[PDB]
Amino acid sequence: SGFRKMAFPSGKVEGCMVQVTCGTTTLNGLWLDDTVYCPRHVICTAEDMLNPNYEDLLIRKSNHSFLVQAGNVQLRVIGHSMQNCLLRLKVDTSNPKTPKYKFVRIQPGQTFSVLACYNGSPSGVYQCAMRPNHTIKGSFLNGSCGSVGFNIDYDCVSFCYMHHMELPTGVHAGTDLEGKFYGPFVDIQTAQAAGTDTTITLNVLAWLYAAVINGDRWFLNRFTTTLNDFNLVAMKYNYEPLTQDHVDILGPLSAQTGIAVLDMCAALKELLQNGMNGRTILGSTILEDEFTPFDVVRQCSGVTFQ
Amino acid sequence: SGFRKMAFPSGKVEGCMVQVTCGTTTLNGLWLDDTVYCPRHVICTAEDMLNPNYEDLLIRKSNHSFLVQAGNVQLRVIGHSMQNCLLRLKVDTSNPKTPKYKFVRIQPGQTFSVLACYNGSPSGVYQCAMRPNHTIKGSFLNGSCGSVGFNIDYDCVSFCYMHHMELPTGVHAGTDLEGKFYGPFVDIQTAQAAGTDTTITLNVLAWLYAAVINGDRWFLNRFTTTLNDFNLVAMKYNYEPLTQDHVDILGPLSAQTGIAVLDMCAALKELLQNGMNGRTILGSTILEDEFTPFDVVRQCSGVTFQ
Ligand SMILES: O=C[C@H](Cc1cnc[nH]1)NC[C@@H]1C[C@H]2CCCC[C@@H]2CN1C(=O)c1ccc(Br)cc1
Ligand SMILES: O=C[C@H](Cc1cnc[nH]1)NC[C@@H]1C[C@H]2CCCC[C@@H]2CN1C(=O)c1ccc(Br)cc1
Repeated sequence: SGFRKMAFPSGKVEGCMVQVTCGTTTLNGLWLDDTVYCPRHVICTAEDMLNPNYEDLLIRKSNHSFLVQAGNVQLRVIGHSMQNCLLRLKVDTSNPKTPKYKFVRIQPGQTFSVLACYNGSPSGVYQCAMRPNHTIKGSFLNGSCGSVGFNIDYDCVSFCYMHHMELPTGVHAGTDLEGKFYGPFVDIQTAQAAGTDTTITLNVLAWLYAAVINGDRWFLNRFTTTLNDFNLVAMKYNYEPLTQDHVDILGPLSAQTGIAVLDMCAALKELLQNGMNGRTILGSTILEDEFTPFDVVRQCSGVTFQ
Repeated sequence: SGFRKMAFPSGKVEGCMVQVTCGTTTLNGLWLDDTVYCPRHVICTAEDMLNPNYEDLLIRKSNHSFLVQAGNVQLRVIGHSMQNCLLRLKVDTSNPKTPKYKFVRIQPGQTFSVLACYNGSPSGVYQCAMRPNHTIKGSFLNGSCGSVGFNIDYDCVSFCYMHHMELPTGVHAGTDLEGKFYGPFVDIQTAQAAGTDTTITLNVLAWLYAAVINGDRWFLNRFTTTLNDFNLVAMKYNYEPLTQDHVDILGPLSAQTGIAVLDMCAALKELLQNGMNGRTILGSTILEDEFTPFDVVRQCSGVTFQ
């Protein structure tokens, strides 16, 4: 019992973290097999990053330019290409740690685990969600670039994020491990803003189900809604419309509580229109959206305590 | 920027996690050197556990009774003994992933990372606090026994907790790695309650400092307080007495933000009295007491925004 945002255990990813230096700039890299990936902006000076031409800047650098450290040990760089925003550095040694893995591009509303690093040295692990505006509300300082986000299924790590930058709001942006940004964001030090964000409805519902399972039933009503009419309402309040797939993903929490998905939708519609005063849910005034249907199912499982 | 619950990288601990079976019971063990530690209650049948004498239960058993596995591999047990709550099973192999480690008894108010496992397999890591009433608000399911709690400094893992049971209220109880329970609990399947909990005042103040460091200030005021008039308010809201030793500890954060400890108490005293007016601090609507000063310093920048 008990509800906690959890991170996947970070050990398999820790064995791939390395340090990468080009000039006076150091940041982290991900060493899989005989390749190290890092953000390409590592090759930029303060003047370059304003308006960089990365093919131009890359053609200047040589394998030497890059110092790659795995602990104390030095790693000869024997090659360099560039994929989108990322550098692919071939190195003289193949990482004996490297885990069964894959690169997956995460979807808005999904969660993952971030291993915050500094100077190739892991500092901590935290939970996260990809926002619908394609940023994350992470925790990162200068030096964090190249830190990665991931999920583990079985023994296989699905890498989904590499950190590149902080926006002026104080949120974070980066890429998938094929270097293609989440969002409109570019790797240039220039005013860029987070777009208007949306609440993740799927996760708010899962939370309402957690709340019911977690000893609470005050929000619930007998009012009837269609998916359509719920969705019109969700949007005027900046909630994600609920898709058909979302209805399905909530199926198990519906069976467990016997509150039909649409009825929980009618619950949430009442909360958006009327507010929730002076009432709390799971001890929170506001609605939580970064806890997933999956998280709620796992933690509750498996008996009906009642 | 940002602020998050944030656990230590779990890798060093993941390489010590094993499975211990006695009869039809499976739980987790901690493998250091030649030694595996798990909860002693692994011996117990259903009848035994209501009113169990553990010295007798153990005297009947042999090294053969206990199956320990590390991954696929079997580890032969060649010794066994009871230290307090936990068994020490000696095995014919020395864990080559053994990290520099030590064993510490954690003090109410401090935090640690929990590496939740099932069948010797790590599934999640999250941060917890030892509550003043000596019970942790964790997230554990059946099978999670033997999962441990820990902090890391440099190389060294300080293990502070091993999980034994969930109380009726849904909170969790366990021991240290000497096997002495935290709190008044015993290892028998009977309902046990904890004492009345208290909010950790030192931690709330560190968390308020964290908010300010991240640029959030609405709750500050020009007021100040005496320490004593502040403590007079703590007691009303069931917060813990603040002491001068506790005040000293906030000295670094006070300097960084330029907000005197006694002024932050005024801020808090106002919050407790007037509430929040549907506002949030670091995205929470409730005053957060499971971040230590150390937790704040480690994760926040050493310079303030503005
Ligand atoms: O790890 C790097 C950080 C990550 C971070 C910091 N806080 C949260 N996350 N990001 C580096 C930033 C942004 C990046 C944007 C694209 C072009 C290159 C810049 C480069 N950065 C520097 O601040 C920057 C780098 C070098 C000089 Br000399 C002057 C300025
Ligand atoms: O992993 C173990 C769990 C941990 C947990 C479960 N939910 C959250 N955390 N705790 C084991 C419990 C409590 C323990 C108390 C001391 C004596 C032995 C019991 C044994 N347990 C069983 O429920 C129990 C086990 C076997 C039989 Br057959 C009947 C009852």
